[PDB]
Amino acid sequence: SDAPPLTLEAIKDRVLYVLKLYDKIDPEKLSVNSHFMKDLGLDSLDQVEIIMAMEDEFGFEIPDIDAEKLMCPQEIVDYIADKKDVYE
Amino acid sequence: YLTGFYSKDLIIEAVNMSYTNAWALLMTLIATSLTAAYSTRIIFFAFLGKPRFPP
Amino acid sequence: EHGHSKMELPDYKQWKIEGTPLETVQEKLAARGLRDPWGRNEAWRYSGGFANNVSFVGALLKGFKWGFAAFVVAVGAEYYLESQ
Amino acid sequence: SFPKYKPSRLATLPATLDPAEYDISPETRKAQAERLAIRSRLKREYLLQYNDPNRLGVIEDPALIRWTYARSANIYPNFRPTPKTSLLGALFGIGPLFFWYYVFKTDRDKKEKLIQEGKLDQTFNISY
Amino acid sequence: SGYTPDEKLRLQQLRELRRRWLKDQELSPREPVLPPRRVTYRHSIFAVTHVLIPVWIIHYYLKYHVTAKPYTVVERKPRIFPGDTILETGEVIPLMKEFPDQH
Amino acid sequence: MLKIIIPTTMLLPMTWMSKHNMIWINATVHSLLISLISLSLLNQLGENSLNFSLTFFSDSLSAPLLVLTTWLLPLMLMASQSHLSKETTTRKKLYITMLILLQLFLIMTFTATELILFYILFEATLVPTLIIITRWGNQTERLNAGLYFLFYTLAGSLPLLVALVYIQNTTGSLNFLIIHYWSHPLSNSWSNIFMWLACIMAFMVKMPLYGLHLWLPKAHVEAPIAGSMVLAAVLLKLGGYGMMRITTILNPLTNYMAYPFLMLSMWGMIMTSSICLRQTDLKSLIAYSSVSHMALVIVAIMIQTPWSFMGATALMIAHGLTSSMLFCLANTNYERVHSRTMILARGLQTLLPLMATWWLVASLTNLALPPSINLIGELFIITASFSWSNITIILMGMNMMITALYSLYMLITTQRGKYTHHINNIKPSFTRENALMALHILPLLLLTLNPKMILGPLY
Amino acid sequence: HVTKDMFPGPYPKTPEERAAAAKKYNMRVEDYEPYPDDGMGYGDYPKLPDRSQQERDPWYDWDHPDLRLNWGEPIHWDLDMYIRNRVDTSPTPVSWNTMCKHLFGFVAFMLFMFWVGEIYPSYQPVGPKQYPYNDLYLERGGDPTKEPEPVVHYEI
Amino acid sequence: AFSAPAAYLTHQQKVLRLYKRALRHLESWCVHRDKYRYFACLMRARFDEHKNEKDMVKATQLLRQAEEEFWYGQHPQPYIFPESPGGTSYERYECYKVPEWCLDDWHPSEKAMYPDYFAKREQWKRLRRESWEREVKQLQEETPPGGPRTEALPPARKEGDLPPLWWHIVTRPRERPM
Amino acid sequence: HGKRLFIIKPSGFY
Ligand SMILES: CCCCCCCCCCCCCCCCC[C@@H](O)O[C@H](CO[C@H](O)CCCCCCCCCCCCCCC)COP(=O)(O)OCC[N+](C)(C)C
Ligand SMILES: CCCCCCCCCCCCCCCCC[C@@H](O)O[C@H](CO[C@H](O)CCCCCCCCCCCCCCC)COP(=O)(O)OCC[N+](C)(C)C
Ligand SMILES: CCCCCCCC/C=C\CCCCCCCC(=O)O[C@H](COC(=O)CCCCCCC/C=C/CCCCCCCC)COP(=O)(O)OCCN
Ligand SMILES: CCCCCCCCCCCC(=O)SCCNC(=O)CCNC(=O)[C@H](O)C(C)(C)COP(=O)(O)O
Repeated sequence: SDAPPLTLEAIKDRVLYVLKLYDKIDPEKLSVNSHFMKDLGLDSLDQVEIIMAMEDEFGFEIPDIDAEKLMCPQEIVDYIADKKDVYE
Repeated sequence: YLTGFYSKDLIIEAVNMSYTNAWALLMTLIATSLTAAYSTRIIFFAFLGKPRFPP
Repeated sequence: EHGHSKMELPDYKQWKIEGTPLETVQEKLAARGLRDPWGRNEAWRYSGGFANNVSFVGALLKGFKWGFAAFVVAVGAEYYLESQ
Repeated sequence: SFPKYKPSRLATLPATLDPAEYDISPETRKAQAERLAIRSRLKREYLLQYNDPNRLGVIEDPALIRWTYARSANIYPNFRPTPKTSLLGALFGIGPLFFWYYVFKTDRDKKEKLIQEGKLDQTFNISY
Repeated sequence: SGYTPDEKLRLQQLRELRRRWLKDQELSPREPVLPPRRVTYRHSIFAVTHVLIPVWIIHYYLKYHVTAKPYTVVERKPRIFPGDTILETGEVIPLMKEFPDQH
Repeated sequence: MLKIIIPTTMLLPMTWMSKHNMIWINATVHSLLISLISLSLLNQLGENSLNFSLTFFSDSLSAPLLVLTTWLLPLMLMASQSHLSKETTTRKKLYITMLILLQLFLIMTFTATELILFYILFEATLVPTLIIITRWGNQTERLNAGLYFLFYTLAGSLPLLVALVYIQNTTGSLNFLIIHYWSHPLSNSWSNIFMWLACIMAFMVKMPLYGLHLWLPKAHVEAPIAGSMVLAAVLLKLGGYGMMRITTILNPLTNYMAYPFLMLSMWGMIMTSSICLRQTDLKSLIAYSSVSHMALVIVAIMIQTPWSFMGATALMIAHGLTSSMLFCLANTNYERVHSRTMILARGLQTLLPLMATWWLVASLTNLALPPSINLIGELFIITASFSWSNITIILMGMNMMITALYSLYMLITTQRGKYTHHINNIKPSFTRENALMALHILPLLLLTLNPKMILGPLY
Repeated sequence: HVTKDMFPGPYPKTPEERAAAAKKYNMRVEDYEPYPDDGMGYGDYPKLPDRSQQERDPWYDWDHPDLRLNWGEPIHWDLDMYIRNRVDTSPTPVSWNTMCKHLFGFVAFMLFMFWVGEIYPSYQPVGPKQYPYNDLYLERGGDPTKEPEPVVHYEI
Repeated sequence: AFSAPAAYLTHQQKVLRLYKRALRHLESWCVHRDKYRYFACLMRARFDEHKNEKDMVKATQLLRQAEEEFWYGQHPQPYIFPESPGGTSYERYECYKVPEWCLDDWHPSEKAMYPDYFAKREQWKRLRRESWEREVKQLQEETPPGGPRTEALPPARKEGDLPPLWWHIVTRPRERPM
Repeated sequence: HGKRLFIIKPSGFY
């Protein structure tokens, strides 16, 4: 396998990397605690597209009932860490 | 002049010149054509295009 | 001994649609009046060493040149040795 | 227009193509609420019985015991002799026996007749 | 849509407890303790205790026990061609009749 | 033979005067010692028999069954050691007394040079079994099971007594040697047909034949562990042994009187093999498997060819050992689970690996895997039935496929998969259970080296 | 530790009896439908949909994840039939009838064309092979004391 | 898996799920990235043209022919992630997950190794022993009469309190225990 | 790397 033990800061960096390449949102305004519907004015379909992008980038797929209620990068990071059992 | 040649070429040659069923002849020929086709599919889809794996 | 070296992700501003076949997609979407928000996200698949691709026939003859040179050398050596 | 998906016994109708949940009425919503309510009640009971540190055994499941009792020990007391049951019993319990008896009797009669005529070529048939 | 405040708080507390439990799963340097107690060369010994000894045993078994009984080991008779000589008798098989040889 | 019967009798005073905390040790040790003594009987000769005296004789058909009977008792004691922990000393001694009486009756039955003595002990083997089933049984259906087991057997075996006394009145002797030497053909008459039915039905009910097997699932499910093993291993072989002993006087009537029973068995093997697939219980599944195997043995005996008899004896011994092992494993699972349901406990291989190995070996042996004696008997019967008629191969192959299917279903449902979450009393397996499984399985893999010891007199 | 009332009972004609049974099986009164009162001994047991057990929601947090079951819920009469290890009724991309039609057509066409090709075989423009010694009579079966009719071969 | 479900799915949830499934199957059909992006943008365009419809009867009339069209062109062999309920490695490691309570049956000789781990284990067990007594009362006083209506559990409200029914969620074995 | 974990397994001593 030789898979490195991905950590919380690595997950956050990857999440922000994926988000900053989504040109619908400006990289400067976004923050780890920024919202999606209100702080960035993104559509529901747009949020689904972000969720699918993180799905493709991380190699594991999020169930719909849990994907439809993720609205901040911080809670996305927390969900991924809980899925992958990350200590720190 | 490879390992598969010394067997498969003789198989096809012997099959072509025996008092056998004709439908089996046609089926074998189409089968070897499709063998080449799916080998091409494997190579093209797994070694040629742009990368598609996770980052 | 494992893979612990503190890998650093590249800068996000490096990836651009320029020089990739994503221009055709962007242009045909703009002709009908839309844009692809995720265009840059996959630019890395066409940017680095992955930029150059090899055709199927060229892939098949992976070592044709070296093999042909060795074959010519061997044939010439056999010709000049057997003629004795 | 697209060709329609016709469901069968071994390929059921998908939930998305089903029309029951598109004709929504308040009583349907009430029914779904009651279903979720009883399911959550059962789940809460199970979780209360499941996380107890004092419990050191197997959580008895009334549904499993009821299913086993219905499958095994409740068949005869609810059985009644009816034309359908009687016909099915007679067929499935008698027909195969007589079918196989007829087949084997015919085969052995043919073999014995060939033996009597002597035209069987039983050479090397030492072990029997 | 989205998380309710109760859901957020419960998930946060569960995450904290889960991370504590996972961190507690780590093993310290002295955590694994084993009580000790006892009562070319590699290939050289390997070929002796794994190859040579089975050859010896099987050769003995075949030569002096299996071949003792009749017909246990039966060998296909070697092919005889025109021109060869037989060890047991010494006679020479006559050659062919000189078939016409062109090309 | 008395060198075997006398120590078995002395086991009773030995047990009854033992200390309160040492009955199991003494019983196990002396039962094992008795088994060693019984090993001497196995050296049969190609001639008639080992005619010990006017009352007991031993053949190469009786020797394997006798050795298995003497070997089973220590295993029964080790199996019963578990659930009798909270039992008073007197009741434990009574249990051991019942087991010893059962062994003594079986030992006296299997030799029994005279047919009336054979019948007397053959019915005497019914009282200790009924007491064991109806007394030390857990479920409330043990009473109905005991009634079924008693009456199904007795109704079939009562006409046998009349047939035997009639034969003695006409023939003049019931000694098996005289019966074999002075045998005369049975004419085709209604009276002779009913004599055939009376002499056969008593053994066919106990085997059991398909259609009269209703008592077996009840008796096997409701009985304690020791009763289950003694039913599946030895008590089922009484019918087949009696049938192979008594078919010597029913010729040539059998040549056409075997058709109903042959058809019933060759279809009931398929029916019970299919039944095993859809089962919510483990002990019931094993009981139906035993019914299928005994139906195959019935077919073999009714064919009446040397290969049939050899395969029948081999299958008898192999099925006895395999069914005893399977019942042992099911009991070990039930003791921890306390439910006796196949799908309630799952994924036990992750928690108990060695018991998973024992499960795999038992299932493979039940699956009739070569070169085990299970497949030896199976294949001999298959070849004999093929000689009887070329169409039997269809039924036999269908039975083989279904047998493999339900054996691997039993293995997979209980061993593979994800463990059940709400069970946290699966303690590590004791040394007693592992030793029990090892002592069950090792004799099978040892007998596969010397098949001639279990191939019967027609070897 | 289960009372007599909990156990399955005979099919009940009356609504009050029906209501009691539906409550016993932990399901809604109008969601409960017993098997028809035929000779077969189903009695008072709900006729759950024949929907399989592989296609239950795979993301729900079941009490038994492998079987996809919840503790206490009514159990299908044929659960051992549908355990994801056996027959499953998952909807398929192509309709069942068209699947059967296509498969049967392909197999029947293949068999018919194999028979047709057997009727019209394929060979080469050659005569039968010739073997020297009376068609190798001695090497095939033997019988040397019979002096078979000698077959001679035509040089061409 | 984590979140408790609702009694029903709203129209918005159905539309979002259909959108996700359609995009996934379109990606499966269009192997390459540029083609996938082009046709995904086209599908988004054809998906948002009825975004602002007001009446619900016509919206429910839609999303039915949409589902039929999806079922007709669903790529009968879609792409499934390896850990998904259809993937190649769905339950690969489910045979390595040994429950925590098994450690209570270890022999003392086996427990002699790893002493610190077992000390922390006893601490966790004591914590659970007190927390359960608090949680049962908290849940009893918090639930409405007549039984719970949804399977959502409340968080901890006091200071020393812990979330009800936490032991078997916190002590999951691992994602890849071995 | 010092990231050794504890492997929960049943008692293999017996
Ligand atoms: C290197 C050697 C390898 C082979 C070793 C083989 C050892 C075999 C030991 C096992 C023997 C099995 C028991 C056999 C019993 C059947 C025979 C027995 O009934 O014979 C009796 C005789 O039995 C012996 O006297 C006693 C043997 C009993 C003990 C066997 C050895 C092992 C016993 C172990 C017991 C426990 C040991 C201590 C544990 C703490 C009576 O004989 P009898 O009918 O008059 O003979 C008439 C013919 N005569 C006149 C020619 C004699
Ligand atoms: C249910 C679970 C299994 C239980 C056991 C099943 C096995 C019992 C079946 C009995 C075996 C066969 C019985 C009779 C066999 C003789 C052959 C006879 O049946 O065939 C014809 C006989 O014709 C008629 O069958 C006459 C008998 C008819 C009356 C018998 C009852 C038939 C149906 C009853 C079935 C009930 C079985 C279970 C009872 C509880 C041939 O006519 P014929 O050549 O001239 O006479 C031959 C005899 N001779 C030569 C001595 C003169
Ligand atoms: C699990 C339940 C099984 C029940 C088994 C019961 C059926 C057993 C078969 C019949 C038993 C009775 C047979 C009688 C005992 C044999 C004695 C004998 O052979 O003597 C005959 C006598 O034969 C008889 O008397 C038979 C009469 C039968 C009366 C009782 C009938 C019982 C039921 C009959 C049908 C059962 C058959 C199938 C049973 C299948 C199992 C249910 C010779 O008569 P003689 O006087 O010597 O004449 C010579 C001068 N010509
Ligand atoms: C290869 C497979 C091809 C499959 C093709 C599938 C069919 C494609 C065409 C589908 C047709 C439709 O759009 S069916 C149209 C269904 N009806 C409506 O959309 C009315 C109002 N829509 C909403 O309110 C939603 O929430 C929304 C605003 C979209 C998002 O809201 P968010 O703000 O919360 O993101």
